[PDB]
Amino acid sequence: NAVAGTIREFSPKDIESVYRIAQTSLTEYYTQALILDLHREWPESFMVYTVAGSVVGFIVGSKYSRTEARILLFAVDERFRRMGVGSALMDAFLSLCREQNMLSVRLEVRTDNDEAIRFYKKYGFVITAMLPNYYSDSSNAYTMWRIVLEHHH
Ligand SMILES: CC(=O)SCCNC(=O)CCNC(=O)[C@H](O)C(C)(C)COP(=O)(O)OP(=O)(O)OC[C@H]1O[C@@H](n2cnc3c(N)ncnc32)[C@H](O)[C@@H]1OP(=O)(O)O
Repeated sequence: NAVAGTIREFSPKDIESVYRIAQTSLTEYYTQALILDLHREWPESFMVYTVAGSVVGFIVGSKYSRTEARILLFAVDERFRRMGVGSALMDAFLSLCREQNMLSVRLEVRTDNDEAIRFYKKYGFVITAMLPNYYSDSSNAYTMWRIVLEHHH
């Protein structure tokens, strides 16, 4: 309870913060209005990790299919990386999927991006395809995937 910094849900009021983290963490470009737009489609999934009322990371998703969710933007501020924030947000994203009966979740990541590729592999994600000339700068992308449902013995 005493942990400093909790997960809340994005507000149009946080845009400059998120727009700043995305500029400085993602090679693909995202205008503020586009991010504000990605909100509208699945707002409840746009969540931020807040630390002394400063957004230090955010995730945001769409419903690709009635039951498959997709992760559109995921980023955490350099100065807070490895804090374990993005694990908060993924934990939270998955919980929300569990809640709205989304049975699996996909995403697309750059191929070169080893740092994240692991992060997701830590969370159970796996590679299913490679998307040729996917990004605007003509590099490729791995599509990663996992079921939501978990069991331990
Ligand atoms: C779909 C899209 O939008 S693409 C997403 C954009 N990709 C990015 O790189 C955005 C900027 N970077 C990130 O957001 C990083 O992936 C982060 C910040 C989420 C990872 O760090 P944080 O969220 O602050 O801490 P987090 O709890 O996520 O650490 C993740 C865990 O995965 C593993 N991990 C994280 N980074 C790495 C790495 N570079 N190499 C190997 N393993 C790693 C670690 O085991 C770590 O847990 P532990 O080190 O505490 O055991």
